Amino acid sequence: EIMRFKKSFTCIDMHTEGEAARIVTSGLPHIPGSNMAEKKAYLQENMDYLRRGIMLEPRGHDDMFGAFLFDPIEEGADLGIVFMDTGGYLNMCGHNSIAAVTAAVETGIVSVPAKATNVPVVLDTPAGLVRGTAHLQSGTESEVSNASIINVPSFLYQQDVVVVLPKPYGEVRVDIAFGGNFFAIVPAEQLGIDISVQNLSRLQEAGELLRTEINRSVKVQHPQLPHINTVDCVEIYGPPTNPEANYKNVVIFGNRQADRSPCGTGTSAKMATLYAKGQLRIGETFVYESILGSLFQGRVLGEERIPGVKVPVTKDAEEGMLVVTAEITGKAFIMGFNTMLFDPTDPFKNGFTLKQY
Amino acid sequence: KKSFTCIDMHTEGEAARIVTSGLPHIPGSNMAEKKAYLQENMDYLRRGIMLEPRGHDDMFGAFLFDPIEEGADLGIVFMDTGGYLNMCGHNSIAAVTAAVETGIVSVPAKATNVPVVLDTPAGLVRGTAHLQSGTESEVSNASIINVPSFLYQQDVVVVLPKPYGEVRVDIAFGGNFFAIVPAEQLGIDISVQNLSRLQEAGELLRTEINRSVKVQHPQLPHINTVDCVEIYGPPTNPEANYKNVVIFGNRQADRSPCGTGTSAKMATLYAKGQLRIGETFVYESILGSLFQGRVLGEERIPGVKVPVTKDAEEGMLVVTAEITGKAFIMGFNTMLFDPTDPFKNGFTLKQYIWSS
Ligand SMILES: *[C@H](C(=O)O)[C@@H]1CCCC1=O
Ligand SMILES: *[C@H](C(=O)O)[C@@H]1CCCC1=O
Repeated sequence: EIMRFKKSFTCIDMHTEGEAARIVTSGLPHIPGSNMAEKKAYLQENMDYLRRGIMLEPRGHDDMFGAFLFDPIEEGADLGIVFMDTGGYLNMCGHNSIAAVTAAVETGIVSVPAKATNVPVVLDTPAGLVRGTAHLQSGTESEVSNASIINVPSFLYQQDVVVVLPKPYGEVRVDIAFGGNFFAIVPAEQLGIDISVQNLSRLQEAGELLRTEINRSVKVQHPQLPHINTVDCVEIYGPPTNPEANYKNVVIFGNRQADRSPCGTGTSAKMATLYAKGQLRIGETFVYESILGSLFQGRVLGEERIPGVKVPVTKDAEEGMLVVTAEITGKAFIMGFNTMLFDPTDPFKNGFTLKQY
Repeated sequence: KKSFTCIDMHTEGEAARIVTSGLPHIPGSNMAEKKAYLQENMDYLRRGIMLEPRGHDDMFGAFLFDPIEEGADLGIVFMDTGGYLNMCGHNSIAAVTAAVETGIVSVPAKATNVPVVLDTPAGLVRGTAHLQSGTESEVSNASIINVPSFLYQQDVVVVLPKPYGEVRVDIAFGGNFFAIVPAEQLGIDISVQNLSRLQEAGELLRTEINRSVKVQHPQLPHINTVDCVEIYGPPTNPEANYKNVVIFGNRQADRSPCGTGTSAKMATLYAKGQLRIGETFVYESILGSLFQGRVLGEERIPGVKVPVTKDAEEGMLVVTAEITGKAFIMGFNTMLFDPTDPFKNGFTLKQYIWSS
């Protein structure tokens, strides 16, 4: 029995509008690193089989997502966190950050002061500090109605980038923007495919293509964060189905996996792009719809121009790059408490996938 | 604010989410009625536990109940993402295993084998947990004696659209109905890379089959369609006799060798004199896992026949087949359902692919 639970992990399984967040709360040994990005590096280089065992079949599946919690390192942070999926490790994730804020408060990782209606929860992520706020349900001790995250600085990186793709797509114009991860943002109409669950496979294909061509043709580099230097996601957007939504989108990333949520980092990136182009005013509410009909809300809270520091879109005529502080709001639920087990003789203790390449 | 406890298992990669507590009270005077009740009035329980976000498109599981049938230790109803089912070889092995490892049935002092009898919608499934050398209750592997199995109809030729054309299958029962077909007949080599193609070929073949042949379980009217296609070929593992993948539901492949598929395969071979009683048959999966099997005996059912029963036989030939495999516990889970959670009953993004 003592030997059964050797190398086990404990998780709070959650979801944010259908998208998994497997939040691993214990089981890791000490992981060397002086910051969250280094701990993530250590995991990827030395312990990547853990991610595979926790994320993939049979304990997960090809669209599972999660995170390891750590003690916070940065000043003012409550919780350290490293995100993972079926392909690798993202520097940030909006839906998991929303889930983490929700879990922190619902399970007592962070104390709720008496008679409080909002509880802050600051996450120390590999992308930087993410300031969360849990909004409590009126008349409960610590039930969370929904959660806000103030993202790391977001920005438009390169505008009107043409990408050459095989038929039936061809030339597609995209923007490249940072919202925690680098996205390539492309309207669906430029792919010939409208956004629906029926067309998902065509979309997943279209966005694995587009993303490879991008990382071939276009070098990106976060100007304040050396370690962030590829386009991890493709955000395909179109007209809203929901009347409350400005737009619908699906984000394709990793092993051509599709995000079920409206995507928080993606929403930050979209809003930074709209804002840079004068199509969104500061404080205005922006609503993004998912493929499942769920909504995230967002607003741009502040702008800054960073002197002497430039990205491709920054004009010759301008001093510094424009960045924005974007808030994203959504709702997460606890769906289970799990103790995941790994028998040394389990031939699938490190998981498996039947997905091609 | 509902709450279920589960022992999450897998049998050589194939899920078995065994629900041990928290289910509502479900009527029925036998296990088939209990399953009928579940499917007509409580399908939301299955959907919540099997589908995303708590499960996924290839999740599989079972609800434990008090046994009803005399001699049984556990009542059980199986299910997957497509519906509730009557029998499941891999989940039976997992259930036997969990039953002994978590102390649902007793271990006699100094025993090396523990019987666990399951009361399923398809009848009694007599299982045995084989214990590891000197442990309180660590399970080495488990055997199940399937419900009676048989060849049903033989060398059925099937004209499929190209590139397939002519393919010959046998049809057999192992707790579920199967169409057994050589991979070679389809022109596809069995591998992970070819899974998509094998899943299509399974659908196409299955369709033409149910179109061109009606089938009937001559002891129960209702069980009357071929849902599963067992595609087999040369083994990769030298211990194995053959390799196979079972295609079922909606372009779903079984990750395990498939217990009921294995029983059906053995009934087939036996009827063709290709397998002896007591001989050990080893069947490999697409992931390289093995189940072992042995025909324990045969029987004739006087009066009763099926298309293969030759004129003069008086009764169809059935066999009793035993299947053995290993299941692992991969989690102790407590599944939660907020009444305000819009996905409390889960969702799937998987489409039925259809033309016109
Ligand atoms: C969505 C999000 O940030 O919520 C992103 C797209 C893929 C996973 C993500 O981090
Ligand atoms: C395999 C088995 O009996 O283990 C069956 C084929 C389809 C689903 C099953 O359970």
